[PDB]
Amino acid sequence: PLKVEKFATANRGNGLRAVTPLRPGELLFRSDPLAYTVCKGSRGVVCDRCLLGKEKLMRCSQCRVAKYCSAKCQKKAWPDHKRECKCLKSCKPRYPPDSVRLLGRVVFKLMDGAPSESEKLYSFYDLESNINKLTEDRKEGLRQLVMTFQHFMREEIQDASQLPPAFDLFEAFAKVICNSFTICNAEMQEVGVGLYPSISLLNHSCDPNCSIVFNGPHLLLRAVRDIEVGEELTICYLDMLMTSEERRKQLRDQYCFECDCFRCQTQDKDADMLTGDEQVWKEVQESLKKIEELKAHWKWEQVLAMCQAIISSNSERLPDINIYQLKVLDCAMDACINLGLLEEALFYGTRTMEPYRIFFPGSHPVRGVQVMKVGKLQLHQGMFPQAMKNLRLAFDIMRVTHGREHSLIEDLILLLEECDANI
Ligand SMILES: CCCOC(=O)N1CCN(C(=O)c2ccc3ccc(-c4ccc(C5(N)CC5)cc4)nc3c2)C[C@H]1C
Ligand SMILES: C[S@@+](CC[C@H](N)C(=O)[O-])C[C@H]1O[C@@H](n2cnc3c(N)ncnc32)[C@H](O)[C@@H]1O
Ligand SMILES: [Zn+2]
Ligand SMILES: [Zn+2]
Ligand SMILES: [Zn+2]
Repeated sequence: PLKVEKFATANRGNGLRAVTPLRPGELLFRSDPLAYTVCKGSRGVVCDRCLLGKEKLMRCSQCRVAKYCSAKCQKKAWPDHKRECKCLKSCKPRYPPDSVRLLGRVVFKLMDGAPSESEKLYSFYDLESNINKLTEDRKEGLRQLVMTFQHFMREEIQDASQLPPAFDLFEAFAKVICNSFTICNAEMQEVGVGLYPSISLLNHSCDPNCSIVFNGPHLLLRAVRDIEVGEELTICYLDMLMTSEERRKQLRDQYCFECDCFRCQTQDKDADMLTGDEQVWKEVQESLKKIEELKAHWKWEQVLAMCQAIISSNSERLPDINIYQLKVLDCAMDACINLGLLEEALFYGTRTMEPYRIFFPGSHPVRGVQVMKVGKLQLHQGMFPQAMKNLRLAFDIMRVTHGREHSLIEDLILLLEECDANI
């Protein structure tokens, strides 16, 4: 019995709205992908199937493109890789765009799969394509993707009857553009892209009453606010660490609407997150493009080197609430942890905390995970009372954002127990 339902909104397409009133932390919907794949950066770094990291993955000897956690995980993936394998074989060496791999998976799934649980509320067919709002520049890229797709699937897809009835690839890529989910791991790094057609009913709010979490490819939708009956459910499409001007551009370019929520109307927090000297945080914003790029490929030592040159720059420095400064910190903390530099990690981590509290209000899973990592590092260097309070704050957030159904909450429980026993 669903707590949520599909409904037609006055001015934002087809919405989700609560059938029963809801409490924060309440599980509202859960779903596996209609189709999904690994992102370009994490190819060969994570298992194609469960998206988990390992030092040595196996690989498909047919393709040699997809790689795997294990025999189990390679063989379970086979039924939805097998028509895709033939395509990237003969496309050796030219790996296709993520969106092109994703659409390939959709077409296979829609041709050869039983109807998916992912289309229960809303189907791929029903997805918004925002086509009467696309700019001529966006459309040019769309047909570039169509031809990219065509070349890419040529040995598996030749004609229209190898597709769904009246399937329009140009229309499909348009849907993909404004409905794709960036799948992130437990530690909150992007490890994939996927589609979840029922979850795509949720419209954006720059201050939402719902959130979504990824547990591998599995997505859980929870309420993060009190919700009453008939109220539309919202999620933030976007990184919390953006100014309203940055949200405006991204909402225009990717999702084709203007947002006139209260936070955009008042440039809420904009001034705070651009404190410090303009020239300085623009360099750092420029540099962050490489830094975030290196991170997308898990090149951790190269990440840390760049980050230190900013955080301990001889030249002028930025306040930690500067979002681009704050972002460097996040990248540096994650780098140290995956480099085993735990003291240096905690140091960046603890600095992020008061700014994170400000920019991730209520219960946000990015915060919960950060606070747990901070508690994790304090626990280990033996700082029990501070860690236990942090692991307790982390739990207060993640109970709302992750829940029993999410496995990371089970790990957080282990950490609470151990530190509490230590005390
Ligand atoms: C329906 C189509 C429109 O909806 C969407 O496209 N959505 C739904 C909302 N969704 C997020 O919830 C999202 C999902 C996965 C994440 C993974 C990592 C981090 C993340 C990790 C670290 C940081 C920082 N180091 C800066 C703090 C920031 C974010 N965020 C993530 C946030 C984005 C996208 C899936
Ligand atoms: C993932 S979908 C949300 C479901 C969509 N309304 C539908 O009917 O299929 C993204 C699209 O919904 C619309 N949308 C989403 N959030 C919005 C908002 N806050 N205001 C106006 N339109 C919005 C935009 O057309 C956007 O491209
Ligand atoms: Zn293969
Ligand atoms: Zn796996
Ligand atoms: Zn807004």
